[PDB]
Amino acid sequence: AFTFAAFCYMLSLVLCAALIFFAIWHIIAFDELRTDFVHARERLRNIERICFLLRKLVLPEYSIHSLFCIMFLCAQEWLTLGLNVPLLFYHFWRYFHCNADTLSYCQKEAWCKLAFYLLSFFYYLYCMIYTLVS
Amino acid sequence: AFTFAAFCYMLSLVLCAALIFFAIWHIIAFDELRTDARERLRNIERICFLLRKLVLPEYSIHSLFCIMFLCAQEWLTLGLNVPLLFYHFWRYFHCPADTLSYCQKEAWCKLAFYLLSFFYYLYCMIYTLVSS
Amino acid sequence: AFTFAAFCYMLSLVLCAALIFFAIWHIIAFDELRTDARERLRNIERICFLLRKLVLPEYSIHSLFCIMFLCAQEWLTLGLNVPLLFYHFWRYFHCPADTLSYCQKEAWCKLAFYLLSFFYYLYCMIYTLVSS
Amino acid sequence: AFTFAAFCYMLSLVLCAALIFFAIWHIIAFDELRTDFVHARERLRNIERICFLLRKLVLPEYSIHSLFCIMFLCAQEWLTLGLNVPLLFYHFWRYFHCNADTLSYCQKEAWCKLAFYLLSFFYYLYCMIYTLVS
Amino acid sequence: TVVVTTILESPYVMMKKNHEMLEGNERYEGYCVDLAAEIAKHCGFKYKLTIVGDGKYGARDADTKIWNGMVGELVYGKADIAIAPLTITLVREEVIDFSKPFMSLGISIMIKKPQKSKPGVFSFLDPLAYEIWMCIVFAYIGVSVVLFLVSRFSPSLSGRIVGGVWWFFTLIIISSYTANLAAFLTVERMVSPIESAEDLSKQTEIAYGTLDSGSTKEFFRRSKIAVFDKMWTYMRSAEPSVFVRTTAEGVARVRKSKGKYAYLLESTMNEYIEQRKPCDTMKVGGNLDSKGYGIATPKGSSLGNAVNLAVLKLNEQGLLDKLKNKWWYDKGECGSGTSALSLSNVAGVFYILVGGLGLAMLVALIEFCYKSRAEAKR
Amino acid sequence: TVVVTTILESPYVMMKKNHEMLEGNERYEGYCVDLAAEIAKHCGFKYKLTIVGDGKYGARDADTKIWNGMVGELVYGKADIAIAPLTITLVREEVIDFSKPFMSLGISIMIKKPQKSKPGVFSFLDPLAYEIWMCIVFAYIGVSVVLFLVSRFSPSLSGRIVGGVWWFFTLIIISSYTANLAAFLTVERMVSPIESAEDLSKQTEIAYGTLDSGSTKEFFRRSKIAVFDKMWTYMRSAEPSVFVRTTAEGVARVRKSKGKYAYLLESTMNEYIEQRKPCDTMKVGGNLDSKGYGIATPKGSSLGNAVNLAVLKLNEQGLLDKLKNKWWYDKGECGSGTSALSLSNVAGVFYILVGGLGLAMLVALIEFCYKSRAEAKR
Amino acid sequence: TVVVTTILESPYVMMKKNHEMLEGNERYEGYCVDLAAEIAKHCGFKYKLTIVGDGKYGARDADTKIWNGMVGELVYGKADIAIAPLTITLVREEVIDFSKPFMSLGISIMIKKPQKSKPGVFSFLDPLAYEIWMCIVFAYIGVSVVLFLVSRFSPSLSGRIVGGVWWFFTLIIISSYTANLAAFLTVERMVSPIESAEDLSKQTEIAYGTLDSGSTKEFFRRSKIAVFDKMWTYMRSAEPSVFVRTTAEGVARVRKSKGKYAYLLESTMNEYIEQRKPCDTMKVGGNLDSKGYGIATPKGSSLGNAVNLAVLKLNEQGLLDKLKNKWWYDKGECGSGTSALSLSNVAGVFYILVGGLGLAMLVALIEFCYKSRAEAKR
Amino acid sequence: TVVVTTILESPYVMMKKNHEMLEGNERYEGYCVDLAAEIAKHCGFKYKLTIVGDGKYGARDADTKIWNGMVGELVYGKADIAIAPLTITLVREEVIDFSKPFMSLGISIMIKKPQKSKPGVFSFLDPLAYEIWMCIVFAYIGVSVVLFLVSRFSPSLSGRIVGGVWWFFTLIIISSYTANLAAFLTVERMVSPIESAEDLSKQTEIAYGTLDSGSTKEFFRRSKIAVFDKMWTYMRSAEPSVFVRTTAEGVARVRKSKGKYAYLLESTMNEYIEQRKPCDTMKVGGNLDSKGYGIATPKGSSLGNAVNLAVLKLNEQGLLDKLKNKWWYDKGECGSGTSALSLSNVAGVFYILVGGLGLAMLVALIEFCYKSRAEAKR
Repeated sequence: AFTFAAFCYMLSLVLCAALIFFAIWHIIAFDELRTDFVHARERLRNIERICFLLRKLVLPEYSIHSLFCIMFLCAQEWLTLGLNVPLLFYHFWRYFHCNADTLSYCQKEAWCKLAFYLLSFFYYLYCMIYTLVS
Repeated sequence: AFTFAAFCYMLSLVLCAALIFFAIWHIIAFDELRTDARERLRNIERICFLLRKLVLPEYSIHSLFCIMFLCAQEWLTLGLNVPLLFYHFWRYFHCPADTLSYCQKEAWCKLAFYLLSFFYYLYCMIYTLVSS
Repeated sequence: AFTFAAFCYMLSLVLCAALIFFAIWHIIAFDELRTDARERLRNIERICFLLRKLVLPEYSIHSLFCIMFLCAQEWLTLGLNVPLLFYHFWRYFHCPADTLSYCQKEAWCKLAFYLLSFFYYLYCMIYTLVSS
Repeated sequence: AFTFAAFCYMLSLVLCAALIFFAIWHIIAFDELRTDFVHARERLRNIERICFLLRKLVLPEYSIHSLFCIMFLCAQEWLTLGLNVPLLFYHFWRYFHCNADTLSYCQKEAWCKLAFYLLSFFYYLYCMIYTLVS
Repeated sequence: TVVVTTILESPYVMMKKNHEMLEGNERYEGYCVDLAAEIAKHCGFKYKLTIVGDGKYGARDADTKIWNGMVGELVYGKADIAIAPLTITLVREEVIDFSKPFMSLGISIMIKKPQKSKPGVFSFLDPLAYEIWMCIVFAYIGVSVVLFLVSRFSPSLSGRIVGGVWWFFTLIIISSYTANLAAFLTVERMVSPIESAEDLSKQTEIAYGTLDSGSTKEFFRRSKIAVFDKMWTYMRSAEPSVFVRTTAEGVARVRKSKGKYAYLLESTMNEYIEQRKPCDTMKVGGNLDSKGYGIATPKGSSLGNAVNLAVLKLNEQGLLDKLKNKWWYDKGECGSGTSALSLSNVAGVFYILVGGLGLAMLVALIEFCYKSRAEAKR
Repeated sequence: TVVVTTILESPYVMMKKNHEMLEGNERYEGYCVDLAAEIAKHCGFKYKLTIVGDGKYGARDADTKIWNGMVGELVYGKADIAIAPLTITLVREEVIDFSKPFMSLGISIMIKKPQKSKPGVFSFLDPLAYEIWMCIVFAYIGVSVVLFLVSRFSPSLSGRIVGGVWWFFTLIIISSYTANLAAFLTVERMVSPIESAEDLSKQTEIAYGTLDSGSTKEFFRRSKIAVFDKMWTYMRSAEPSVFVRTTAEGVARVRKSKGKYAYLLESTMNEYIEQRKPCDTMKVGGNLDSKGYGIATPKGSSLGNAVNLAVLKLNEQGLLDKLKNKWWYDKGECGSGTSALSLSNVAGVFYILVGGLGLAMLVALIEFCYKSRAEAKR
Repeated sequence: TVVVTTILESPYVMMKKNHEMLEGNERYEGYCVDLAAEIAKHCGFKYKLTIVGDGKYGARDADTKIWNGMVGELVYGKADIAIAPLTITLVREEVIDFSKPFMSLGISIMIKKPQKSKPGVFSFLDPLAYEIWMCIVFAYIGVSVVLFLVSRFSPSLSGRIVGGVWWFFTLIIISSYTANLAAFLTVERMVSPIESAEDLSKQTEIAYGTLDSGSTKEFFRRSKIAVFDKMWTYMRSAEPSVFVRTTAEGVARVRKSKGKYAYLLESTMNEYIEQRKPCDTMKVGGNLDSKGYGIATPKGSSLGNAVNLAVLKLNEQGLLDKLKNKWWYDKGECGSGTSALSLSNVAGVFYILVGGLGLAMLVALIEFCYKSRAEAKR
Repeated sequence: TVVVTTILESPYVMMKKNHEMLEGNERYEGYCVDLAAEIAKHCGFKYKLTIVGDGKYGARDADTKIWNGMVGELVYGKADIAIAPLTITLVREEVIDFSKPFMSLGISIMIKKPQKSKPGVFSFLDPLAYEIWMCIVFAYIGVSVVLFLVSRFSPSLSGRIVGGVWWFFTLIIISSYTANLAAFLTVERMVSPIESAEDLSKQTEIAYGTLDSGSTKEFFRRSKIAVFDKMWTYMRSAEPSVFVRTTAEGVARVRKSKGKYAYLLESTMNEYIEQRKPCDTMKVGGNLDSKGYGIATPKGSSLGNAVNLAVLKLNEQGLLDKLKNKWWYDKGECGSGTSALSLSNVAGVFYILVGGLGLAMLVALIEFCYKSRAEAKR
């Protein structure tokens, strides 16, 4: 009772762990930036550090989500993939789509994305469960 | 169906696939340099860096082609390469590097040579694969 | 003749063989520091560097001893180590680093403990090897 | 017809190759230093470079000669080893035994050592030859 | 001539293929047929290879003590001789004459030959002992620690010899594992944990039953021994009913009960089935009890001594074994007695991988939340 | 013348390319033809060839008691001599004077010529299913991703443990693949196809059959030999029937079957076939029985003592061997018809290798572009 | 009651610990003793035990035509009944009334108990000689030295090519070691020691022998069986002689030989020995022949019809099985007497591992000293 | 009675062990002995198993044409029948009567069975084809080049996939080599390049000779065929003398000439030796010629027809093959028919290592003498 989809699902939820972690961390970063919005030099250094971390935490999202999609494809699964695809659409949209005003939208963006990733974690665990015994 | 020569042909194919882009970049760099203070000095020196750098790869891959086609008993195609070996030996002896004409001439000739060797290796592999 | 516990004993032996020299160097460094301008400042700071550095190794190797003797079903020897684990937890909680007395005291006590665990592991291995 | 001594002998002559090379290079270095004995700054830089190279080319001699001896021992050979031993004695003597005056002796030292290494190369090749066929 | 009464049970009494197209002794065949043939040869006479009426070997009635079966015939004159697999008993001999056993046998066991066991989720460790695995693990971590203690405890001539010896070690380990696994996968030796009835007495995973009515059942009820008494206790206190009503019933049960049943019966029938189709059974252990099929004859007769002597003559002439090999093994169909590698054999490897992976991931997450927290707050 | 009755059996006797265009002995051609030519050249006589009507060599009918075929032709004056592959027998020796054997022979075996050496391109994946290969690939990429994440957001311990678990994983994986491949190779190596008839007696995977009825089957019967006894036991219990109709059928049914069936026939005919298209047969097992073909003649004749001499003279001069070579090998449509691993078994490896190399070069080129362009220019 | 002649053969009949201190039937003890006790308890009679002078069971002399042993004791009135392992035979059936078999048995096999599982410490070096291991070590150190020299005096190409050649070298080396180890393992795996007599008929590495003269050899002779025929052919051409003197010799010569010799004897005696020290024997091959021991009596007696009943009653009540268990297993000096790799085969690996680890730690410590001391202080 | 003349040649005519202790036909034994026994059984008479005087089969004198041997006896009345392995010839039949051949045979070949060949200095490549080795090499260097072209041609996402595919490739290569080498070392199949005489005709490395005087030598001198004529040319123009004076001489020559000699002789004697000691020979190919040993009898006799008929009776009764199996194979001694790894098997690996090592070393030396020279001078 392995099916090659159980491995993919468990790997997917493993990665979703740090996905949730980074989503919460970005939420906290946006919250502290909202609070913020030589003490000025200190705030500048802090925001530079946080923005550096953010820009460093961009490629992994793309990478692991594309991995999710490609592994779901290579496993002949066709009910979860279709749910991860819209996120890939949004990702590729972000390039030619996209501080004091931008955070207003980034907040809800990160919130909805965290909700999506949590729901996906639960769904992947359920799939692995009712697929690992048959 | 394989005969061990299709492998050498595939390898030379993947290598010439990079050689052609190498020579195209050479030609475009020469076109951009044809413009002939600090901006131009940098735009010239930073590119002469890459030029003077990417010299050993040609020698290496060409000697590799020669050695392979020699060990594969493929003689009909080695003679199509030994003249380039002589050219590269002469270049190592004396190479000018007034100079834009000679450089663009040799670049264009080598680009055409590599593009033709591409099709040559391709047809040779195709003929060797179905020679059963 | 081997029983997989002689291996853990040999490993703990080779590790305590380094621990004893570690503690001897600690003691000699404290003796040299007992001297208590730039010369002395350097002779003190360059050694406090090594001191503050070589701290994680003790924790690591001790937790390793614990894990091994736990997985080898060797309980009689684990109880001889868990008190040092509690000591190291208390040190991580609060450690003073007036201070020479406490430091030399703990150094001497740990050195004696390791030298005794040496003979303990040695005799245990000897007894386990010929228990056939 | 291998005996485990043919491998040792061929490895030994391989290493003796660069041994001869470094001996000749040291001879050339001593010769140019003798010739020598801001132009002064240039000569100082050159002699610093050459002495740095020398000091870098000390441990390999010890290493490979000790390897010769130990491999001759481990091969139950007892006619060549006894010939490499005196060189090891001299090596260990060099520590508690040892510019304008020192070169006078270093010259003959390197010369005799090169002669010894060349003779040893020939002898090792002869041994490998008349031992590889029997 | 003579009245030869027997019963239809293979490979003793078998009807020839063209039995309807034949009328005579040529109809029948098997072991006891050739036996009676050689017996008449020894003595010399005519015999009619008849059959029993009720299709029963022999027994009596608790109230009317009427002998039903071949016993009733040889006792009530309906027959003169009974060449059949007639078990020898105290009661049956108290009335008639039994010749010396021509076929010694005893109760045995019948199971389904070992089939390829479950993939063994953690089977990839079977080639080696768990101790060796733990030693590999602890050696790896100890070597990593030592490497850690030649960089901070010292700025190599140490990493060189350590790397080399570790290379040697992992080399030999890889080689040993590969070789042992190849040996395991090539020959594919099969064994069951049941080499006797004592094993069945010890364990209770696989069941075992007997014909609900027969000499075997009573013997098991009787025979107050630490083992057989325990097995009777089990089969009496056990659900569902391990017993059966016939033989083929128990055989098909074992077949469909591949790895949890075993049928006890006469060793002869077991050796016979094991050679018949579908060649998916086997007998193990040895005869629990010891009985003997011998000739029978009325109390007062004239062939008693002649037959008793011919039996020994044949047993010594290497003839009974000949007929047995003929009707059991030569006639036997089971005269005879690579694959890919499924994921189930290595699933534990991927489980371990994912485990270590999530572990390293959590470690990294907490290390990050500590490092960044300290660097920002301080 | 001199009448000479024969039979149409190739290559002994046949019809010329255009026999209707010829009238006389020049019509036919074959071994026996040149044999009769040599016999005439020796004894110096002219002859006239004829064919038998019954198309049979000769035998007696249990009801008529009258020989048939060329045997009857000779006994009944219908023929002066016979030159054909007339097997020597005791019954036939009682009515004629068989000459000495001009050709010794016996029963042989025939099997399919093994040339099944067309390995798949990705045969190296057979040791274990794609179900595991995909897991392996995705595990590699996942471990790469996780090492990347770790070394990215924590510039250790997680690295050490992922390295250890990947070490364990790849260890087990390569060992398992190697072991299953070694099992396949070894098993495929220690399979001796055949060396004699006993190779068939001790096995049942490859069935073996004979003609519907002939001296072959009769020899397999009434044979003391335990080997042939067991082989006859097997063939008699054949299901489906190993016995077949005219030899062509037994030949074609093995021409189609890879190695499942074998046909037993005359060694000479087997050799003749092995040299005929599609050259997909062979003969390895030495001749089982020992018989010979001879030239017959009416008992009360005057040539037997003049024929045996010629036969022996030719057998001594090797002329008969020359004729056999001519009519089997020189006229043969088939001229004359390893352990290591061929590239054919490992092609896919190098295919995917070069594919990855080209993909990497392409990615490197596009990255070089997107970098240099966007940086120096943009 | 009643005279009872017997024989001294263990465990059937023996002398008590202190037989001289006792006078009467209490002197002896054994299976047959309790058997006679039960027979008396059944028929209700007192008896007196006696031993045979000739020490032989019974047989006729071709010159005297006079039975001997207990057989003669009974025939010649010297005895009233015999209770001993008196084999049933046709010649003996002609002079007495053998009771029914109280114990069935047959010919068996005996071999050395295999416990050779003492592997050397450095057994893992057996696949190839030290002559190659030393070369490997010195090659490793030489390659290290040369990489060091290269990266030292030329801070490439030489590095790349030495890496490639070392890759090739280590590839071939590990592959060769693994392959030879797999050969050893597999070969040692597919060796079925024995399962029957045929296992010996089809081989000659393990010799097999019997007693100098006895019913065993006679059965091996005059045996239609092809298997036993071949075995007798072999034993008759024995060089040295497989036949031996008193059983003790045939037992000891296999007790010493690892697996080179086997002894064929009575199944009962083999079982008895297997339970006796030094417990270095075993019995696996099922009984070849089928015979039985019985209680004798003078032909014209009155007990046979009163003795067969008791024998059958006891065989039905399992009392005989109980006595056999008592005198073989309960009284047995031996209570009851894998595939994976044990650490014993890989000890030297971890030994040298830890040795190298300690050496590296020592070198690191002395280097740390010679560095820090000489730098900071000197 | 009858005068049976023969000669001492095994396994036809052999003296019983106790021949001096016996006086009669019981002295002799073998094939022809039982043959004559069955012949007399068929016909019915007495016979004295005498022997020939000169110890010769039969021949004549070129000048006196006196028949020496059994021929001289059956011609000069000294004997009445010759049951011996008497070859049938034209001349011998022109004087007496030869029965149909009872033993068909022909010239054959005898060699020493294949022994473990030389270690094959470059044998570690045998598992694979040289093409695969060259492909491995060129793939390694091409991959190294590509890696070189992702560091200077670009500053990775390329080294990742390249490293992974190279890992896959080397994995499969290691596994294939290990598996094939294990298969080679486990079963150890042996084969010689001589499966016929055509091979001996082609090559000349291994020699071959014949008895300096015998039917075989003349046949080879004669028999003008492309092959046998060529072999006669060789053996006539070749040094030293390939011929011999006796049989055992050639046998011992082949034994001491293990891999460069082969003796031609009657196939019967070859099959006989191959079953005798030291079991270090073998027969290959098939009978070159075809001859037959048959009974002999004077020109005008009375047993001619009876014996000719009995011969066929036996040939059909499966009796001649029985006697042959008895006196050749059943009596045969050769009824039967892992190691470590020496350095000679892998010496080429160390040679290659040292080669590449010295090469890299010279490369480094010249690179140094160039780099330092340029840096100092410039």
